[PDB]
Amino acid sequence: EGMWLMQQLGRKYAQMKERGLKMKEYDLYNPNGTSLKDAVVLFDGGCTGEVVSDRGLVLTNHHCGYDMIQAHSTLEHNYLENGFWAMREADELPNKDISVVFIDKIEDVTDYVKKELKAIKDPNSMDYLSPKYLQKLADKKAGKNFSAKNPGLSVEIKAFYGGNLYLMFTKKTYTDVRLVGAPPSSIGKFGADTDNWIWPRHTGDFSIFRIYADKNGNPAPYSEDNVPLKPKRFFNISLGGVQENDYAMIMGFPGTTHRYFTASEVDEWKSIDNDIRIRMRDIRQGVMLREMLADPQIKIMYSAKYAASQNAYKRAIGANWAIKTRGLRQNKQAMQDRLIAWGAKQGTPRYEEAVHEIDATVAKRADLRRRYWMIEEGIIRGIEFARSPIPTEDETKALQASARKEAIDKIRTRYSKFANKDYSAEVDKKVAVAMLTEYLKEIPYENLPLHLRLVKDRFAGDVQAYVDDIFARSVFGSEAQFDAFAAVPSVEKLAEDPMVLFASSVFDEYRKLYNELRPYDDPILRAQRTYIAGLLEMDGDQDQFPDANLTLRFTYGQVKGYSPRDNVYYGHQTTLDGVMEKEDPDNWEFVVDPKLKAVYERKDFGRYADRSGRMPVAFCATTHTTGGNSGSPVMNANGELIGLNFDRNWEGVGGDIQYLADYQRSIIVDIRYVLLVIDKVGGCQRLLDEMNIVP
Amino acid sequence: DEGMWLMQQLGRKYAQMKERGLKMKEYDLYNPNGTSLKDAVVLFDGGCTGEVVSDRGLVLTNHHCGYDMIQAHSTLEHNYLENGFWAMREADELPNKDISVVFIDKIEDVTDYVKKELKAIKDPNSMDYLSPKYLQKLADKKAGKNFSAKNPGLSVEIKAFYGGNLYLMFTKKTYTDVRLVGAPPSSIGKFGADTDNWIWPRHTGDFSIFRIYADKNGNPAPYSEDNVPLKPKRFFNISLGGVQENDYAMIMGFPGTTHRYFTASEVDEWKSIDNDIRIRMRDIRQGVMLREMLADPQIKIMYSAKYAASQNAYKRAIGANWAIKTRGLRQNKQAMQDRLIAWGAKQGTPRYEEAVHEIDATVAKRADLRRRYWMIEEGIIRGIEFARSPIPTEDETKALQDASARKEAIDKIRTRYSKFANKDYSAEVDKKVAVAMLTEYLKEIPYENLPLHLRLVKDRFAGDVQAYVDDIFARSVFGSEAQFDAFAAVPSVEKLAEDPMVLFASSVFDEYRKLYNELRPYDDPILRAQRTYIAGLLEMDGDQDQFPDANLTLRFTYGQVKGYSPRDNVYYGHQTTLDGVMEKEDPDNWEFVVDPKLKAVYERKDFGRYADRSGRMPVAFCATTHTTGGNSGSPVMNANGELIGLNFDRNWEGVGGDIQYLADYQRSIIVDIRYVLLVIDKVGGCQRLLDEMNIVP
Ligand SMILES: Cc1nc[nH]c1CN1CCc2ccccc2C1
Ligand SMILES: Cc1nc[nH]c1CN1CCc2ccccc2C1
Ligand SMILES: [Cl-]
Ligand SMILES: [Cl-]
Ligand SMILES: [Cl-]
Repeated sequence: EGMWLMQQLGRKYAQMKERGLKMKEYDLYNPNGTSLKDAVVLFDGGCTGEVVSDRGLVLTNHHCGYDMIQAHSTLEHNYLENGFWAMREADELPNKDISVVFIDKIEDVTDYVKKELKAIKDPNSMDYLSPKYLQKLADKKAGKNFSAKNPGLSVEIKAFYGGNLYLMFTKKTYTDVRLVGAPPSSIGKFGADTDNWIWPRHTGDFSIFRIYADKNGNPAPYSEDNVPLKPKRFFNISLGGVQENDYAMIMGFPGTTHRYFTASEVDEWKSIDNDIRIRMRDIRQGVMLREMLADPQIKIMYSAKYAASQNAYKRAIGANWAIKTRGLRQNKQAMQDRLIAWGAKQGTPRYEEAVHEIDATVAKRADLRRRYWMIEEGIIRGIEFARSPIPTEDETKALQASARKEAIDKIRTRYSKFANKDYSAEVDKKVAVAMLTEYLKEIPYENLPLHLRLVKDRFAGDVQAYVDDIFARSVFGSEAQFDAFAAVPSVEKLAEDPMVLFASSVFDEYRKLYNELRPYDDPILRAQRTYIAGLLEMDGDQDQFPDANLTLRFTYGQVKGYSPRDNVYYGHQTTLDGVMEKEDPDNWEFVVDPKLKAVYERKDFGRYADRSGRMPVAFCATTHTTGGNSGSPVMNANGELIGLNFDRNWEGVGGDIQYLADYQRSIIVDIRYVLLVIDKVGGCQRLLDEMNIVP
Repeated sequence: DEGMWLMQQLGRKYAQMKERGLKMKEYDLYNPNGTSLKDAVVLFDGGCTGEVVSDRGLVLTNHHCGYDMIQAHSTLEHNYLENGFWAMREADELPNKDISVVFIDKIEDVTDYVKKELKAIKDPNSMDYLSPKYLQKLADKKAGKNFSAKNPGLSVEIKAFYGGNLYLMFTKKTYTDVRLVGAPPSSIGKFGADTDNWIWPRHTGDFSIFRIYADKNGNPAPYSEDNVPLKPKRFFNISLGGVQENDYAMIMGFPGTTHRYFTASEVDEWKSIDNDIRIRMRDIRQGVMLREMLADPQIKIMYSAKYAASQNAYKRAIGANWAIKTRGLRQNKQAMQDRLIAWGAKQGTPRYEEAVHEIDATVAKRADLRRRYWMIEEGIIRGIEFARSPIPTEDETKALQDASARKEAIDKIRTRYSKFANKDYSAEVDKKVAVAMLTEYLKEIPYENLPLHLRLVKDRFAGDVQAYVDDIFARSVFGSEAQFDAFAAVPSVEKLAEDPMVLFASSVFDEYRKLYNELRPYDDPILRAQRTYIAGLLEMDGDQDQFPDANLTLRFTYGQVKGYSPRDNVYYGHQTTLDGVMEKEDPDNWEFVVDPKLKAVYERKDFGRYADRSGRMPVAFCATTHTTGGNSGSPVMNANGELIGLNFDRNWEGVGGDIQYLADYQRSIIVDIRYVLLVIDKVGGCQRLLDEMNIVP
């Protein structure tokens, strides 16, 4: 059910031990010693990773290492499609702008922060949540020259439970993290977009890196003189596998949750955020799909844009399914009613007053928030020519010195970025006509961005004519129209350009809405501090976890499948046989690697197959995870590595507001499948040899 | 494998059935010399199966079986198709024109009689042994002079089984006054609609209720207001005990066709020609139709039924090809024929191997012709609507070329033109479909094999299919209403003889018939070799574990209530519930709308004695019985012979079951009788139907 603070391990230990945990408490998390927590890293600022050897070998997801694999790929050595397997440490590829963060120490600094906050004076100050203010307190507690006296170490204070608890983290950051291994994309991203958020899952979502450091194991930027880090702790790999009901636990960095949403915030999330994103993306994707299906060249140009739009579209459908079917609104309503009844009995009205302030703030901002989501989904991300070039103040104050050519060169660079090899003006006009037709039906004339008033005023409500006129008369409507402008440029031409005016007025409205909506965040945040304080005072902090905030957490549960719908059961484990069932040679998403297909046919599974001779691929668990948990180590009752978390099923996206015991599952790549791929596909025996594999 | 057994085979199967759970006495299920459960089974409306469930001739069958009757009685004032129908008294039950119910009164093995008559052979290659005309002459000879007049209501029929190695004579009793009694709303009767066709899990209450009427003595009689409900020889008791995983279940019914004795070469032909062509051509046709329906709401209305009709056999072919690819169907037929060949070689009889060789050689010989036939049938005959545009008859052309019968010829041509270009026909949609279909057809069929008019694509239009199709509509008398009316005002035979649409329609139908004529001779050598092939299989492995192919005759099948795993890590259980209907509810999708009375029954848990032990309301179950088309509406029985459900479908994974039964995938999809009784009771409120049934606790 929860995403627990490391401090909460003491209070959860007896429940974990009854559920199957076998390791000693301090072997998992020791606040003043070495523990398993010391083998967990925040990988590249978003993902989780884990150290799996005494030479700093790190495992994370393939989608986590995707950018590094792509940056080292060329036409001659396409690592993204073929996989990468460094046969010696010297062949491991350095990565620019990478980092791994270890959580060296964690301390409760609540009383210290609350004492410092007493000097504020202004009761409505937001300093209690300010990263700048909390950094000043972190620095004061750690000392003037902390990072100079403790190289590689840094401090950070974060707020938890809406400002009712504060923790100081002592972090050790390494920036020389080299690419060691990766399966082909056919394995690393087998399901590709079709199987995103899907269980059963057959994706070998892993990649391998290595942390390098100076001669003393201290952090150091990339240098050819750097040596592999010898860490104080690494995970042992288990080859014992998993069974239904086995205890499983994860450590990682879940990003965000909204477990303390009021019922009014759940209604707002459904009726505004989700319904608008669903409606607008369905229109956009429908036009894009029609055009991609009709022209093979349009499919090539728009495939990535279509897939990117689909990600949050699918998430919103999953979230709305939970709101409709799992009683999310009703459960938040019962939580707040129970606090209100308890507050009335204790004679303290501040809790009911805080819930009232959140409801009133939500109700007040409804029209503005609807307008913001409509323009953001409908135009800002919906229409490509909304991001067409807008001449800067220095560019207009250059066209009207011979630096007219410099301004034109900068405008041309932005025009070529907008109208690139993947941009179709015809596809964009079709998308804009459908998107604007919906936007104009939903937003009244008086709330429209200034240029969109021309649809009714100048074009007699003809959206197609308004869009045609933008491209026909704009200097960014075609290459020939831009070149005619670039030969005889004038500020008068740019100031009256229909595309520039559209882009300017839609971005003006988008910013004006953002500015009007920003003040509504603070009364909700302040009321949440009081709301969560009451929930904690009423029921305690030993069943009510703090919202995720990109900090180290543990979660535990069992390896267990679930029933998605009447008469259908999805088991706890997928197999290599399931990859072969999904093979479609003429569908790029479901192509199967020839070496992997050969391994399956010859049953060359070695020590990685289960007791029945079947090769495991992935498993699912009742652990509570979210975005940020990608690459998290999944542990046995003994703390041994049994897999890597890589996804969550769509039925569990609602889990960020309310954990769903009968539907929500973490989707995990089995460590036996990771080793089978390293061994039989990569042939990288040295990686297997440096790991500590337990029978 | 697990089969469709002849009623005669019950004796030799009984011990296996009893070990599997059967509790009833053999002769209570089927007795050739007296009343048995077989007497409560009917062939409903010439295709479906039905069952008698009361001493007043009440009959249950599927909703899709009674669909046409429910539709024929529906008006804007009383829409029975949409709202359901529930006659509150026998006098309110609606008669149906052109309906029938057939009872299988007697079944007799007449193999020796037919084989003796066949010895009067004037030609060894004679196909009389399979001729319905010849076999009817033998049935009439055995039954007697004027049997029909001496026994009003009874008729006799002889059918061939096992490719002509076994013959049975059926004495049938036919009733034609069968009245509509009850039907749930279409939202229950066809809940999944086309989306859930061939799908398990299934949540459809696929049932309808009729009543057999007869004269005062229970003898068949056409509709008359003086007709009285039939008191039957036997009826099914209804069980409210339900089903559990692994329970014994059995069915009786009329499976239509199977191909259990296909050679491996016939399996390859079915996959590589029949299925691959139907899949490829229908995917092209459906793709164009879908794009046009999605772009225009009026095109969606006009083409929805045509699109759904094309999808039925398309989905079946995909399901059939999945079994051929994954279940080793070709290999299993190959092993069957190799085993017979080895046994034939040891017996000193080469005729079995010679028969398999004749089938393979015939299949190989007809390959190019069969490919051309399926290409034109799927690609043009079915694929392009203007292929069925009007073609002036010989007498119509004669009438146009010095009498007042010219207006008569134009009125008949106009009637056919208005039927082709009806309210659901779009010439623009048809031109788009034709351009895609012809492009594929022209790529597959070389110039020398093309229908005559299609040679104009290369010869006159420089390979431009779009221009050839545009020219057909621009210049044809049937290209638009205005073009037809201009023809009808000044009609000439010269205009019709050069019409590009008439020439297209004529030449594609000419090629279709020429191909059919050249392919027909190949059927008989295969049929004759199959008689020898199946005779050998029967002599080798016995008439014990291999059943005769389905041929629309009464058969029984048995198995267990059991789910299955469709793919890695996925399990479908044996039973669906009312909770599954509620999960699928979509008010703005006509296929998944939920009846308000049914939704209220679910919310109030007003399930009475119909819910299972855990308080859940069952809807449907699946079983390992071996069924096919023709088994719609079949009674599903308990170990005690009590009615536990009605068969209504089969999962797509089991369509390969017509060639080879698939124990781990194939399942009969059955509506639970508890859900039928719940709908009659809580949705229809038709208590008199419950009261006339014999319900066992
Ligand atoms: C609940 C629902 N409504 C329309 N479609 C569906 C099923 N969706 C639900 C949302 C989703 C997201 C990612 C991947 C698959 C799916 C399946
Ligand atoms: C095996 C297969 N090949 C393409 N699609 C599929 C999946 N199934 C699943 C859906 C379905 C329903 C009825 C008939 C056939 C099928 C096809
Ligand atoms: Cl370390
Ligand atoms: Cl012989
Ligand atoms: Cl099987």
